[PDB]
Amino acid sequence: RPARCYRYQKNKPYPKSRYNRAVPDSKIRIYDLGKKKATVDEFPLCVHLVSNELEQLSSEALEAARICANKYMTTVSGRDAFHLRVRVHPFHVLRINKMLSCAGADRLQQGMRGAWGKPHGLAARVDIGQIIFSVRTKDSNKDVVVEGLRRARYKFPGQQKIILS
Amino acid sequence: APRHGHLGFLPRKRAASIRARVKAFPKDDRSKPVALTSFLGYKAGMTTIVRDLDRPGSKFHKREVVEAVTVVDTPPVVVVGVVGYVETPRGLRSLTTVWAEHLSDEVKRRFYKNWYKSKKKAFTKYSAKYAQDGAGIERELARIKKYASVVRVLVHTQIRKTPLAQKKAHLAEIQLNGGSISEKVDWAREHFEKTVAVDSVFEQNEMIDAIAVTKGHGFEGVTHRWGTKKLPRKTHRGLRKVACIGAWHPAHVMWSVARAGQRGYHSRTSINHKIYRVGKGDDEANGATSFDRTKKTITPMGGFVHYGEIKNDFIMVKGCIPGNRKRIVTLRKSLYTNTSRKALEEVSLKWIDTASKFG
Amino acid sequence: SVEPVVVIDGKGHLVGRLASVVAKQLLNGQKIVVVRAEELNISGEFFRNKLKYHDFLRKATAFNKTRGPFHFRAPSRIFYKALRGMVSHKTARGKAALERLKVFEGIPPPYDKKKRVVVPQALRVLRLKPGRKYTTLGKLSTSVGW
Amino acid sequence: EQQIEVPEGVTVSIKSRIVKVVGPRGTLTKNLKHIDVTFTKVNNQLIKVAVHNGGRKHVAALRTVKSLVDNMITGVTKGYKYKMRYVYAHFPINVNIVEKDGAKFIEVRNFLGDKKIRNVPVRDGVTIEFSTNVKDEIVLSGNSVEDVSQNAADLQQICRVRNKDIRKFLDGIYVSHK
Amino acid sequence: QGTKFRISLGLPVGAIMNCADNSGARNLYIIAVKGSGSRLNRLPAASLGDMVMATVKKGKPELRKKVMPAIVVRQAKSWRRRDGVFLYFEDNAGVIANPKGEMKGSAITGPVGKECADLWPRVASNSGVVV
RNA sequence: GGAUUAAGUGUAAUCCUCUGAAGGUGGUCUCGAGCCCUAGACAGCCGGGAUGUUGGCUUAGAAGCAGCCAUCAUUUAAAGA
RNA sequence: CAUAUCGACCGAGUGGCUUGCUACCUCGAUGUCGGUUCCCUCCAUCCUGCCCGUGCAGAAGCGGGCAAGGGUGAGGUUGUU
RNA sequence: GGGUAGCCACGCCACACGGGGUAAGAGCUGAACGCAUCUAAGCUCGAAACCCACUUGGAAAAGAGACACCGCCGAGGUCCC
Repeated sequence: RPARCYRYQKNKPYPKSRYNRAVPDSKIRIYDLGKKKATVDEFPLCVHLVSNELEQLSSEALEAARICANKYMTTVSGRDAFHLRVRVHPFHVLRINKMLSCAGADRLQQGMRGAWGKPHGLAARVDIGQIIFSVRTKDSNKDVVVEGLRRARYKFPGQQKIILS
Repeated sequence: APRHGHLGFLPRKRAASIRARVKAFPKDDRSKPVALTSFLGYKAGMTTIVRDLDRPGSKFHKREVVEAVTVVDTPPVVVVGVVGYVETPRGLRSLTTVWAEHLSDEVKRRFYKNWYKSKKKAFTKYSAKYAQDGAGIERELARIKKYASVVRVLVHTQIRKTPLAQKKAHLAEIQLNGGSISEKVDWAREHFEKTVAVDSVFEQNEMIDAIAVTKGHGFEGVTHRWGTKKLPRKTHRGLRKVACIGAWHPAHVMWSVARAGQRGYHSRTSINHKIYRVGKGDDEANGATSFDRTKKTITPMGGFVHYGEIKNDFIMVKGCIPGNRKRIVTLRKSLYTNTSRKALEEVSLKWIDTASKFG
Repeated sequence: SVEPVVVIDGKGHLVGRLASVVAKQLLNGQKIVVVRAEELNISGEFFRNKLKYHDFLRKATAFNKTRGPFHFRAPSRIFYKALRGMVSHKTARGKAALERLKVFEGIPPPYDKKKRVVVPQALRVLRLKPGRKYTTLGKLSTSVGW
Repeated sequence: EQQIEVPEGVTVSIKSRIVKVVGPRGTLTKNLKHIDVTFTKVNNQLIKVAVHNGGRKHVAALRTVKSLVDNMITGVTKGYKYKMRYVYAHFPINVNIVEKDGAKFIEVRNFLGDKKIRNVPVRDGVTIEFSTNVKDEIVLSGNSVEDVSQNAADLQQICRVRNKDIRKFLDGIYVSHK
Repeated sequence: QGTKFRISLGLPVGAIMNCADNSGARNLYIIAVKGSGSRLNRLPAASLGDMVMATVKKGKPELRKKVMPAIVVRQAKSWRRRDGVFLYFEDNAGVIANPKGEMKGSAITGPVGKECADLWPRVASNSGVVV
């Protein structure tokens, strides 16, 4: 924190586990919520979660913003309705100033060449319109799930659109 | 900071004239006018008094000492010449005068008895050229048709008997605030031919501003100008020097900040001086008192200060400022600002301290 | 007094629109005065008008010391100043037609004859659907001491 | 624009935007000048006027003008009075009116029952009647409703206190009547 | 409330004066006096009538060390009056007092001023002598 | 010619340089969407807010309105356990 | 009992007091730290004035608003900040 | 060892209120929107803050001021003592 020089893509690939080790584990609980198995897809009421932005939310971003989300999805009696889906994973690894590579801004260090930033965190990135994490059930209430994501958004760097079913 | 000293009086030059010139005058209704709204003579040093407390809500209604203070010697003073002023835009400008054929026999210096032949130095107010009326007419006509402005009178305090003073009289015009105008204009005309005293505009208990040039030395350093901090020890040995004054684009500093210059001298009024007493020197007593033509009530034995004994008309202005000092000339006023209400025609004045200054 | 050429009223009248005229005309040569400075109005108000202006709350006055600059307090100066803007006051026919213009304080104009309005720079303050609170002149310079 | 004609019983006669009203109750005047507006003239009947103008701006005005009049009409014949009671917790309040709003004039004493009286002001031509009994009613009336209004008000508000909370204490006098 | 008597400030901070009795008092030294202001080259000030905060320089008991307060009973510096002109007389003075304002020492050695009584009674009370 | 804006927003292409991101306004104009209306709407506005009965259970209480079960009947112009 | 009060995650900003960066400026030299003295300013207000809320009985508080008129120190250790 | 004058502080004296307009806020009358509404027009109050009041400076304010008297062959002024 804060996430600033973290989620703007001004770099290019990898993740690559070959290349990198010492990746921190994600603190993003399972990306399968609600009752799985049965096809939730048969449902009235629909979806949400549209990013409306560019990218790279960190696992710190998604994992408390998503279960936060689920927490107020609990209202629908624990195990009784909806499945929650998350889309993208936090693959993508980021490195931060370890003074040896270059100079100035991050992904630059001291000297020239040298320490790339040391591994510290991972974040998935997204596009202008992608569905961050969706799923629904019949209109349980007015739309508790719609209330969900109200809270879900408001912990994402992006401005997420609710998007109607 | 707070800033040292206080802007207010500015720039802080020397003082032109060693006579105060009141900027403002009381504004009045139900008034004569005085002509001599201001009237003054000047300082002798002073002792203290025991006074009955006046009329407070407070319990103290008994003897209590206040600095009966700097008794100044006044008066009588004469107003020779009421001067009209009339018409703007611009500002006030004199009209014509009046006159007086009385001429205190000493008002030559700084006045009359100038050499008949012109002198390089400008001549002061002297007159043998007289037109009492004409002046009166000029004023009256420039009343109905044009205008007029507040009228005042010349005044001159005589040194009938003061320690070390002379025929020289240094007097300045004091304004008369009557009712409409024309009523008052009449008043200043009556008190023209004639003379006055403090017991005219005045009253014990009544509050008055007092004005005069402070006594004081010439240029001094920052510390005892507006106060400034001395030190620190380095240039401690040297005179107190304030940190650099202003630094930036203007090389010079207007500053408004701590500069060496003249001090002493002044010209500043004080506000709401109470006038505890009025007085005299002639003997008057409710009961038997000393005889053999005793002297003034309040003058210390041993005289007071350099210029001693008082034996004539006095005034006591408590908590003496006086806004100047020894044998100078303060000017009285009326209390323009006022705060507390007036007290009484007289104060009890149970005791006055008479003792040689030294000792 | 000053010789008028075309004296101009300025009552309900937007100030700049007037002084953006007489400071054109002034330039050409014309001599004269606007009166009713005092009722001469600029729109938008009762706030960022009091401030960023000359009130003793505007702090325009009492702004500084030996550096200035100082502004004006009277309705005369206040939009006299406006006149200097829109003129190359410093030099040439600048401070020329500049001097040759005066604004007068006034209730109905102090000089005998009503002076002309300008090409429509009028308040039109009546059933101001387009109008809103706009009040200035004396009032700004009244909150500030005269 | 609009035209208001009324009433008989009350005259009009406005000149140079001063405006007026008549009687029998006393008359009120109101400048009513704003923007190019006619400042309504009496048209040998009743006054009502419009200025060629635009949309909303003048329109907010020459609407308001209509309401200022028509409440000047009723403020001249059958005046306007507001009426309401005083009363609260222990010990009564002393309301009484002496001439003028001035301090130690316009009423109220022991608010709760405090020392020092607090009350002002009164409007230009308003009358303050008093309680029927010891104290339990006030009548405020006057021709103009714009003086009579914030007389009864500004007499209710002169009870309002920002301290504990209104809930705990409910003193004061309110003009419930309109 | 009002002293009703003008007083010049005889002693500033760091001044050493004599307690006219507390218990184990001795000579307290002045530390800032009541709510007071300051200016450049302030020199705090104090004078008869003004409550002062102080430390016990001399002592005996473990009074010495410090804390306070005490009120200055007498001062060497002039006064004022209501009647005459007034005095300064004795040496300076001071008696420790509690926040109540009562003395924290039964007897007060030395005299006391009249309008010190007015400010605080009890102090004047166990005077022994006034005037 | 037309429309919006009431904040002096703004009168700032680009940028170290011109900030503003995830305070308020039934001032006014313009555009869209849902529902309700001449079986008469809003105000829509104005006024009113039945008996067994506090239904059974539960509970400290549970009286239309924590929760579970039931949701009948009466008197009605009408009014749900 | 979100919103008396405390208040995470995430998101948007403002300031230019700290720190870092610039290696852009100066190596024909822009005198160090701390202190002192003397002037001005900032907020985003510690007290005082006038207010709102309260988990405000009162008293004492807690939190918030307007507000910069005035006020807001003395000592022991340490060169110390 | 004592100490006059003077100069001084450690000595002594004096240093409001009140009025006007506001902020936060408390209200009045009051529509848009028949009701309600402290606000949109209007209004009554309301801060140590703002203006005045009060002290100080100030005809070089270039619109460079006003008044009275004296004076142009002598009014006054400089030098002198």
